[PDB]
Amino acid sequence: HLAYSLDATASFLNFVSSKKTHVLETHRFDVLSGGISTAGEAQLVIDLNSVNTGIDVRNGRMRDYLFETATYSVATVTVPVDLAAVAGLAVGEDMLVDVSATLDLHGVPGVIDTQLNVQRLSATRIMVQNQSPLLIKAADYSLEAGIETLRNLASLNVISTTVPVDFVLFYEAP
Ligand SMILES: CC(C)=CCC/C(C)=C/CC/C(C)=C/CC/C(C)=C/CC/C(C)=C/CC/C(C)=C/CC/C(C)=C/CC/C(C)=C/COP(=O)(O)OP(=O)(O)O
Repeated sequence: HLAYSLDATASFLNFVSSKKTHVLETHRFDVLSGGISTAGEAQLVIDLNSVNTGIDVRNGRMRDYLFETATYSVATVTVPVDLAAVAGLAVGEDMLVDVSATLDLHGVPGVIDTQLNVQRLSATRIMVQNQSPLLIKAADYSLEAGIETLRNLASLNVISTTVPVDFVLFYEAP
């Protein structure tokens, strides 16, 4: 039973790599799914096969050697939500929510303690986004070896193991 469903088309989630001397590139996942149950569990499922770095060979290397998508096709975030506090938002009103979100990525579940911005857009639609810049450390999900494979394949000197993540999620009630 769902209180909300993710609007997958309108929603997005991006991450930024840095290589060499602070050479930044923003990548995205083209396919997201999710919803919020009537029991107050929000989920975001990130299709790791939908990684889009703008370069097909690189996408393949990220699927095969970083995320290892034959084993790990999706990353799943789960967050307890107060549905009454969401219901209580007036149209156009926001609130800050301090969450302990569980991220299941690359076989290593971890908790992300962060703050989300939740804004009501209409009687049925809400927008959820990271309130501040959100950094993921590859080592927290056993992803450093994959980064080293990508580095060595590219003949690069350095690839940063810290990755900023940004998202804007739209959820819609029945
Ligand atoms: C109402 C309410 C509150 C609802 C809640 C809604 C909800 C569920 C919200 C979500 C909450 C939260 C906190 C979600 C968490 C989101 C996160 C953090 C998801 C994880 C995203 C993710 C999988 C990110 C990737 C992580 C990592 C570490 C990736 C590593 C990337 C990396 C460094 C890649 C290297 C790429 C490079 C540079 C390759 C070199 O090749 P190339 O560039 O071709 O070389 P050359 O220079 O030769 O050209």
